Amino acid sequence: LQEVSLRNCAVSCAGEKGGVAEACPNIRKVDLSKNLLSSWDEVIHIADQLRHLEVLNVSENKLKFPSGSVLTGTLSVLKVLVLNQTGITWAEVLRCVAGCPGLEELYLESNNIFISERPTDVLQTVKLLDLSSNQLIDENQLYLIAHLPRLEQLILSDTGISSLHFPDAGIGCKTSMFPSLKYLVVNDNQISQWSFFNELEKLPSLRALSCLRNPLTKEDKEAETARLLIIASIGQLKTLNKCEILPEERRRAELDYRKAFGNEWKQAGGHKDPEKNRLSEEFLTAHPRYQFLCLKYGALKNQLLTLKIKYPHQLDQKVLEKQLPGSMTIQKVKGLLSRLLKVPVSDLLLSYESPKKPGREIELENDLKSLQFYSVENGDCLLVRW
Amino acid sequence: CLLLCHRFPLIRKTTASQVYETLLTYSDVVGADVLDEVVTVLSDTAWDAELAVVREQRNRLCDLLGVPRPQLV
Repeated sequence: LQEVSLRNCAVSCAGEKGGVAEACPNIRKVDLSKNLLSSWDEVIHIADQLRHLEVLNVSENKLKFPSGSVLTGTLSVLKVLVLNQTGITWAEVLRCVAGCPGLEELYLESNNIFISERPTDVLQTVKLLDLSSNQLIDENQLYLIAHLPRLEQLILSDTGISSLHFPDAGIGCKTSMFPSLKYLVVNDNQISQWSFFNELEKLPSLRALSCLRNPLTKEDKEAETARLLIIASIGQLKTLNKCEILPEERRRAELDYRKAFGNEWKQAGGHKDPEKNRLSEEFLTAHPRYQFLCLKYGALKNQLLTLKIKYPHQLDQKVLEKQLPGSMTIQKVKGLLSRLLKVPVSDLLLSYESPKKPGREIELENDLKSLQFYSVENGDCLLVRW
Repeated sequence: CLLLCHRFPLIRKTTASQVYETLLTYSDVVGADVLDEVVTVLSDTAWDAELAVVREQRNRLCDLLGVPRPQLV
């Protein structure tokens, strides 16, 4: 048994000292979530009894951590540790990760974590730091955890923040914070400014991205436009909204961005001459990557004819008016009249008279042509002779 | 109706114009109280435009002439 799942199985005690190591010594995954565990010493004993514990899941358990400063067990084999809906703090997290030198994934969702100090010797190998559903974590708390060299994965969502700038990074410069953050999950956020993407573009190694459910990336008619703007803002981006960004789509987004912002670039003092290019500070701060792009890509009803119908031979009929298309051929009108008057189409004579030229009658003989070729305009009349 | 929404917009426009001409020619195809709405819809529709905009209008004509709506995967 390598993968053990004991979710909602009522587990409160640990058992015998050595029974778990003797019954199933090849245990690699443990899913002891939502159990009857009311203390942390039991989980510590269970983890100590295992030697190949690679994944340990003990979320949704009401546990009380000891206040002592003694390292209660060391798990060098533990890598993935999920701790969600457990009510943990920053100090407890730092005390727990102090004994896990091989910890590579850590989940901390719905815990109300208040970051205060900077982890120095601890958290030196943790890559994923899922800090979701934490309204206490703001922008000032993400600066301290940004000095982790091994931090590569950051799932920070439903946090409430709407700005993440970088004071150590200027216009078009890379920031020292987050040296390996390549994908930060963004959802349930109230981002209503375009400076967030411009600040995230300054990351040293940013690739994937996911900005779902936001006031700027709503599921409306402006979703594609906002997606293209986000793609054109971050040049090193390779994935947006869990979707691969093709080179053609990126080129199209950048071209649309340039075409839409050329007016604002020229109104701020831009020019094709590098010696005369004097942009303002506001345009440089709002669009740091605009200079790179400028250097790369350089600097049936209307066709209707309301005409009347007359019959010189039969004056008892009324002068009716029809609306026929302009591209209608003569043969179609002849066939219409044939059935209309129950008259053979073989002996049908067609003519038109325009009010601009009174007294002149131009005949219509060729059936292969159209009404547009005979200069038939709107307001003319059709004469039917048979 | 299947040709009314073709991939080529010129074919769509030609089919619409030909259908309008045939409806103006023959009068025993559609009733008197139905032909008026058909002519009003066919005249006030730009068949050389976004297919999503045009399609919606063609489904309308089918429902106005007693024709099942043809659909694709």
